[PDB]
Amino acid sequence: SVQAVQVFGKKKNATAVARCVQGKGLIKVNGKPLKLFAPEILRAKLYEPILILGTDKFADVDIRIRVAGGGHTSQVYAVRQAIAKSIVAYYAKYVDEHSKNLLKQELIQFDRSLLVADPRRCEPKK
Amino acid sequence: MKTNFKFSNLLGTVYCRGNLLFSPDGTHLFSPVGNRVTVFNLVENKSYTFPFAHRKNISRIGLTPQGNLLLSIDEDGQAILTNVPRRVVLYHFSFKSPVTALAFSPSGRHFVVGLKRKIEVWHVPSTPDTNEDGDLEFAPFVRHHTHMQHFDDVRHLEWSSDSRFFLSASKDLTARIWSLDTEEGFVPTVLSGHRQGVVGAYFSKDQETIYTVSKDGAVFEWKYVAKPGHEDMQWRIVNKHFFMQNAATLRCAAYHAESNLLVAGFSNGIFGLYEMPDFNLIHTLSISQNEIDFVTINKSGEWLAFGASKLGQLLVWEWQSESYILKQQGHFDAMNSLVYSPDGQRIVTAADDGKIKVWDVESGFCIVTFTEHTSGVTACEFAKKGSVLFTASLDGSVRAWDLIRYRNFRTFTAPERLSFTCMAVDPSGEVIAAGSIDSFDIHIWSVQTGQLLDRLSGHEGPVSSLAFAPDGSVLVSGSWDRTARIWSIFSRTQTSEPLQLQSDVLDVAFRPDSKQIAISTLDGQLTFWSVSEAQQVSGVDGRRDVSGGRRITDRRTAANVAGTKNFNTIRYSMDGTCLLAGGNSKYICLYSTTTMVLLKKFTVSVNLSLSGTQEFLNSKLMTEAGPVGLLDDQGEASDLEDRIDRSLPGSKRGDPGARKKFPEVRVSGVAFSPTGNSFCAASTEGLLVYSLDNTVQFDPFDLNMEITPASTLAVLEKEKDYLKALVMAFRLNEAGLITRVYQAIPYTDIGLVVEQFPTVYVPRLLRFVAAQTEQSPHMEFCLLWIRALIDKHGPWLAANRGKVDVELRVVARAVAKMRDEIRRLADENVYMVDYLLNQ
Amino acid sequence: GSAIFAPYRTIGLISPTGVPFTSIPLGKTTFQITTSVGRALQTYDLKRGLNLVFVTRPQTPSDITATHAWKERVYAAFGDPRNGEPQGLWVFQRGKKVAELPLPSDLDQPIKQILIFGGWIVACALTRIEVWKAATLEHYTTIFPAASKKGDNELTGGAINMPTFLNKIFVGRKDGWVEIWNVSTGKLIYTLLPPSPDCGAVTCLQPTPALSLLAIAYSGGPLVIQNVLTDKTVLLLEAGTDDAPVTSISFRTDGLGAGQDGRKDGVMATATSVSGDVTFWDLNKGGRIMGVLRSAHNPPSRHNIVRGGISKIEFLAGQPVIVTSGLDNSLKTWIFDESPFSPVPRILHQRSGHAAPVRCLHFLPSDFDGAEGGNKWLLSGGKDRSLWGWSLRRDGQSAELSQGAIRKKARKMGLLAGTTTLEDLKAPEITCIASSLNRDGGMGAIPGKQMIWDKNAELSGNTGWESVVTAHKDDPYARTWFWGRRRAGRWAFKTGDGEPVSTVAISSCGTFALVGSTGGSIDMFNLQSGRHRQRFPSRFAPGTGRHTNAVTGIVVDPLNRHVVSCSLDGKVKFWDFITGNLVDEIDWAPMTKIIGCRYHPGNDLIAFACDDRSIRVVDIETKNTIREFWGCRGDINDFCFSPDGRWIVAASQDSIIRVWDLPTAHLIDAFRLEQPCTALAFSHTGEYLAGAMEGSLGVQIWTNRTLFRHVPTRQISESMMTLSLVPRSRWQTLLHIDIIKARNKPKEPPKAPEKAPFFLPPVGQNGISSLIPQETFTSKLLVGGAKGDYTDFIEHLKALPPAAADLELRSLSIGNGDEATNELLHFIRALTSRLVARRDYELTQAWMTVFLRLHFDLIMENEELLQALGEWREHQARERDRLSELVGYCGGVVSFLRSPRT
Amino acid sequence: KPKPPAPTLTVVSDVATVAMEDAQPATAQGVAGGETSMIAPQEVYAPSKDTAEKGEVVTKAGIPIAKQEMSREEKLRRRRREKERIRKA
Amino acid sequence: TVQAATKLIEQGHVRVGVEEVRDPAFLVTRNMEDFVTWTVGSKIKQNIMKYRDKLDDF
Repeated sequence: SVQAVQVFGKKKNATAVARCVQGKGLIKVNGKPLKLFAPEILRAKLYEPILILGTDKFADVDIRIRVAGGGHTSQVYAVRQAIAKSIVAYYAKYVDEHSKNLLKQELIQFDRSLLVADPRRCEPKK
Repeated sequence: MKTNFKFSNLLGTVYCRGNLLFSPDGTHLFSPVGNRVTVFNLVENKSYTFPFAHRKNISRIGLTPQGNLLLSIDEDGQAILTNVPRRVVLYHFSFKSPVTALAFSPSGRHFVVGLKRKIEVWHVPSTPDTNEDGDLEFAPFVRHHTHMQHFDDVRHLEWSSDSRFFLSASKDLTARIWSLDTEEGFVPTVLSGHRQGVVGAYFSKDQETIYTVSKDGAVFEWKYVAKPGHEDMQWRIVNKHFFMQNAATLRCAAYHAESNLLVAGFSNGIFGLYEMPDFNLIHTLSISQNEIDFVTINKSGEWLAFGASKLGQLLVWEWQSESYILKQQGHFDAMNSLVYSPDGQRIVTAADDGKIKVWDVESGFCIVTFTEHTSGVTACEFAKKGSVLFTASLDGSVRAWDLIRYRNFRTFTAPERLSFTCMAVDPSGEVIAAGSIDSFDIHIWSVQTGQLLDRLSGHEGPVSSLAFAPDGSVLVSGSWDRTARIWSIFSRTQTSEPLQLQSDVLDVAFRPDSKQIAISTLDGQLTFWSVSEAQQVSGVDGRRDVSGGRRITDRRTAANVAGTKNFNTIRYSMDGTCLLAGGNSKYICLYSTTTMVLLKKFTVSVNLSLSGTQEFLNSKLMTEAGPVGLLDDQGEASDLEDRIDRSLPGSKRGDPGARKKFPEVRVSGVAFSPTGNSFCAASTEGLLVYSLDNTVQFDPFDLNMEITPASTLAVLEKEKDYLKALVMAFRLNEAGLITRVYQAIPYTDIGLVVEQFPTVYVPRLLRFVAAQTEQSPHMEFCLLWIRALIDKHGPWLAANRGKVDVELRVVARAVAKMRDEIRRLADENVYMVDYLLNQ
Repeated sequence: GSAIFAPYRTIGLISPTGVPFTSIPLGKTTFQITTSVGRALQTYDLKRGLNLVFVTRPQTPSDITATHAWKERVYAAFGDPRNGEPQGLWVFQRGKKVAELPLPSDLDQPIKQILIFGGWIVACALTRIEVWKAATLEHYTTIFPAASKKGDNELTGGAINMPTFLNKIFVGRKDGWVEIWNVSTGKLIYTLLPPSPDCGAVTCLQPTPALSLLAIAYSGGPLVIQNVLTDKTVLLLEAGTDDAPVTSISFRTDGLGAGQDGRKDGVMATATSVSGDVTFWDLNKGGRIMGVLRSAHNPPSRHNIVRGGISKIEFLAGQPVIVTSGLDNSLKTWIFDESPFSPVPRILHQRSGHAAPVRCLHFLPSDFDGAEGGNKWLLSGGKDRSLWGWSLRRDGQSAELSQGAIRKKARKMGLLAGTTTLEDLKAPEITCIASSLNRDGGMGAIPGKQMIWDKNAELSGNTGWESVVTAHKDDPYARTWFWGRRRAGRWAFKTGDGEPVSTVAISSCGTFALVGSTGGSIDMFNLQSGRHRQRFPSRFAPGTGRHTNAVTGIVVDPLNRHVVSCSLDGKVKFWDFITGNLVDEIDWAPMTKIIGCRYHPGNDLIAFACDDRSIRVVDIETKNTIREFWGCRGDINDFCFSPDGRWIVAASQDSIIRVWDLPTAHLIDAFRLEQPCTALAFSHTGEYLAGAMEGSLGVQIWTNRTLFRHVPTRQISESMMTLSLVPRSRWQTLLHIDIIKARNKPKEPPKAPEKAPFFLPPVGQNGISSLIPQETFTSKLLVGGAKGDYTDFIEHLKALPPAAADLELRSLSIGNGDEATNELLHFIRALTSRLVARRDYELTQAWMTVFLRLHFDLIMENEELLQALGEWREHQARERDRLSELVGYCGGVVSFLRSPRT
Repeated sequence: KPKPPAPTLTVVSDVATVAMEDAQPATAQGVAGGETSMIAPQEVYAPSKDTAEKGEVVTKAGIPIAKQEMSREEKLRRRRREKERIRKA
Repeated sequence: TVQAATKLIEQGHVRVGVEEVRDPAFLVTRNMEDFVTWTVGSKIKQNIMKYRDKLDDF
């Protein structure tokens, strides 16, 4: 009955659950707002999907994120991955596939790591 | 380029279940291929396919004795008649029962048809081709008579020579004689006395003796002689004689009455032909291992045409010369892969039968069948040179054939035994990479050395698609570890850059200008990556665009069937602007690589005898025992070799048993043509060649208001401004007008026209003169055109080289035709004449 | 007539006329129901649904006014000669005319009904009965009823037979009299008078299932059932109002259905022509009424455009079903239930059509290459507010795209009894439609039931959303329709300006639906989510490109790059898609006022129809008009393209349809219609054109004659070394015919018997092959050498099979020792002549190759032809130096230009 | 796993490639194609020591040189090269 | 259980390798027992991920 989408985000050892529901427009990380949770210089890494997609896409959703593990940098990268993948999955399920494809195209044109986490394996020059 | 693809000829299969036919001239051979009818012109090597398509497989072909009208019957009796000179569909009409016999009258006014027990003689409809002031009627067929004086299947119908009587041969062991209208001294008599049912009843030339050939292998003569007690005569039997084919029953016989000879094809594949009225065995031989299904004879009488249904196996036999005219074989398994030749004249396909064969695009015949693989053949590939073909297969060997000598100069194996399922080859032709499902390493051999260079590794799963870059610097592998690899092999450092994806990689393809690559995953999405800076630049989510399904034995809705929602194979255009994508589904998608939209979607088959060709099956075919196309009906067969089920339980990939009732629709390989303007796709029905339609569609380039064909010919003939007339014709884009002005300007003003011609119309002009060299008999004129064009616009084409690559390729193969066809003969003639003149 | 379009069939038309149907029982299981198109008859089967069995050909020259259906044949009487038209009576069988009836010379009356019995067929015209004998189909006599007044002679009602009465017809007059006429001797035998003579005219009469009881129905209201030999009234029923006279009556011959339990017989249905409700009587006690089936068809209104009435009632023989046919293009069959007692029946079969003329037409886009093609589904929006999907393949699989439970709403309102009407319960009349089945989900489009026109997207993306968008007459919403489900879609898009819709369009990808108001505003909606995406213009200078007048004709590029939108007042504007800003305008403002546009995908051409009676074709890529067409003498009603793009067809208000060749910029044909055409639609492949006329309900299908026979019509109206043509295959296997026959020999030989048949029978034309063309090749060559020209010998040798060519090239010889008798020297001189004339280079080289290959010994040992070889070598060396330099230059430079970096 | 590879030899003739082609009315090759004799000049004739003359030797170049005309220095060098190959094996 | 497994591979949740398998008699060899797994859009796969609380809706 309720519109709800749960999306994970991943870095070295920092993981993020983001549940996106129908709402008024808030984004909370660990119960505190997104403008509070980061080091003061990496908030520009957090605001990257919102500024790519515009605020009109985030006008309708409410995203709640939990993070665990990692350091400050790994947790910031996990939060921005959870934000971007979360709004793309909500627009996949509950509005049109053309809007899903437009959001995916804008995010992939900026940075692919907002959608697909690339782990660093060990394969040096063999 | 213009993505306006109609359906050109089917190819890759030469015969399927159905009747064979000759033209009344004797040259064209009409053969049914699934639900279409190919015409093989045999006097000049050509072939085409009629534009219709039946919903089920062809049951019957008939042809009006004038030659013009063809009438094709599907299963369940849906008939399409069409005009063979102007290849257009004329009438659709449904006989409500499955047609099991059909014969047109030699006068041309009637045709008789046997629906299982019934015998209906119909009138032949009046057509717009034959009347001056006439049109399509609504219901054109007028029934003349119906006869149900019969007890079982009508297996044959044969008219007289004066077209007043006909004979119906049966399955209730009795041939009958019928009339068209009520004659004076006639009763519709029966001809009883057989043992296993008549195959065919035939008249003689002077219609006194009529012959009956039955299924057990016995042919009887029938004459109108008096009863042995002597107005009082009876159609009785004068002599009987038997084909002594030992352990077989004859499946189809024919009888040429003008020359008096009878041919019979038997269940063990050995046919025999006999000069009938004294029954001297002319000869006999074994054309097929399986059986012979349908025999027809030439109108002249000098050619025979046999068709076996279980394989492709169509062959025409010239009996007095004792030699084949053609002996052709389609694939009897799933066509696994295909590639065009880099010239573009011939394509080569590799199926799971174990054979690979090289079909010619014109004339539709296979020209060589390489048969050294002992298991199913997967991917085949060419080099840039086009003379060498490398084929991988499941018997563990990547073989390497040379097509100027037709022998595998190399065979490669892995030391531990693998079964290769995918392969790529460097465009230099010196390195072969191949990958399998058993080991996750990816093997590399050298062509000029023969031994194994390396086993590259770094994949956590079996490697599914390999592609060498067309410049020659980068191998790309794609594997079920959700990963792809940019292998750089040829540099001094051998490196591997991974591309992490979301699901298992199914296909990898390059752009021709090698900066881009498209990889198709198992989600159903295409991702366009860059190879220099390895970042995804584009993407299509294409599940809905290809999802067309619901096979029989499928308890999901066609929208919920996963497995037919991915792209198994993708190929760029030779332009590089449009992908073409095909999977295990009914639809072929044609995407744009820049604007990321689906330009055009195609449907491979309308054929309802295949399994997955409509996404909403109807509830009429669902009984209370499952669907109606699922009950095992082998036990209702007259022949033991048809009744025996030698099938293995749970064998998806081929078994020699191969029940194969209602096979699935899947596009296992697609390829664009290197000359442009065509692609083709290996379906299960055949090998469909789609091509652009430019002659049946008006499409100007950049037109003004005062530019008509009348104005173009006016500035040609009156004003004599040849460059203006030619630019106006290329601007109108009508091929007849372009040909008219092109032939009309003179060969001394060619140079002035080319010197002042525009560079926006240069590539269209190069393509046009390439087509005119390959088709028209004005060879020195077109070569002066090509010479003036390249001598004037030399540095522009060499500067571009990517925008004009297809135009240069088709010009190159046009001058390759003229270089190999006439000047070798001219040189050999002048050297032979010089020697014979020097004694 | 025309030179391109030939008439095929009026489709979408089952019963439009006042001519009642006729039912014949086939066997014990089928009934044939035969109705009148107006120029033909349609026979449907009842057990097989009501799918069309036969339609009648050829089309009769006038309107059919009477019909009957005997054993197999259908008799059809046509033509009212009181106004011009020719008349006749024709006998059809299986939809083809098998016989004609000889009408009398002095027959100047329409022919109201036909009646076949005994061996006699009987035609009641107006005041006159013409009777033929059926076994020979010959004229017998003519019955003339007589009257004292002018009016009372008129034979309204008709004549019917009683079943056990030998050779007697029962005619009804305009006076109340029913006159019995013995049709053998042509004699008036009895007359029976109306009871209570205020009731004036016999409206109908029908035989009961009782013997010698006839049911006469008078215009003053009473139904009587009377013994017709006792002349005594059995029942008298006040069955009609004086304004609503009983017109059709029919009795149930089943044996049950009355008496408030259903196990007693005696039921009669009746209908008046001014109502649309049938009435059932139980005749048992006094003849009470038992039920009224209300609004079985549309009730006819003189003020409304929708037609209506009931033309005929027929109980079928011995069965519960009742077949009724109305004037509102509809045929229904109802059935009485058995186990619960139903006084009124329930509907089991129905076919229908438009109850009004057809307003707009649209052939559906092609299922990508499937069995539908472009030419199966037509989509017709009528003036009776319904959108029908017609099928040209089978006429039984065409069904109305339903707007919801309209008949359930009209029965739960008081719309079936007697406020608005059932047509007014629907969406308004359709102005235009545009559809794209790239995302039509078939039957399972959105599973479950959805709301209709409302004013969850994972399942929509999996299966498929709406397909058709539809602009209606004066409503501000542009409705949407599922196509594959055949129902109304779940969205209804408002304009944004508030003004009513003027045009609507759908994207090629099937996602976006663009509405364009009559006030100027253009809006774009996503059809999957039903949401407003982009407005044109958004909010040249960006933000200001808005139209000032109505928007007719928007259309989207198939690449989703531009949308080109056309104003009423003046200009055409190309907008960017994803931005919503104006890119480029073209202004024909002070001189035109554009009333429509059509677009051709695959050609990039747009055709605008302006108000100066002209059509301007513009290339959308170069943005300049390329073809203007000036032919119309009225306003352009509807115009369309050809799928090749080569023609544009325009139907104007002057009732002339004009075809323009677009490459030649000329007229081709212009044919005059009987009524002005209101809508045109060409199929997406080239066979069918469809025109919806003015006045006629149901569209007219024309075929395209140019696809089948070539027409030469272009009539502008107002009211060097060459090769040969010889096949490459032929001469290239002449050059190689030893190894080709060696590969064509089988591996194992044929198992010929020991007693082999010597002297096989001769096949081919006279002992040789049938490919050698019939009328001595040495005689040809030597008479060609006696003359100067070898063209006869060369044109003979060209048209040979390769085996016969190798034979006639191996069978040359020196012979007698003269220069005029040897074939080798003349063959060399013939090839020398062809090298001089520069005609057949490839064939000359192939012929010389095989000639030198099989004759080198004689030409080496002989000196009489080494001079000819020297002259041949001179010409050959010149020509091969020139041609080899040419082809080597082109080959080497092309191979360099393909890869210049080594 | 397919099978262990076991040696199989195929005897090709000196016929043209249009004898390996399938049965059809005319060849798909042109007029230049159809003279390629399906075995290379190296299989028609290869000069080697087993097919040389008695007095002569053949070199690695495929050229007949006789032992009588060969000098002492070239004899010594050819003995050293054959001994070098023997030491390599 | 084998009964539930035959029901699931008749409803078509199981692929072997890359191809979905609808036949419940497909003989799985020793090196394809490493490649039998669920299909792409499987509700059974969503059930397993929803149990393990790793339900990624992307």
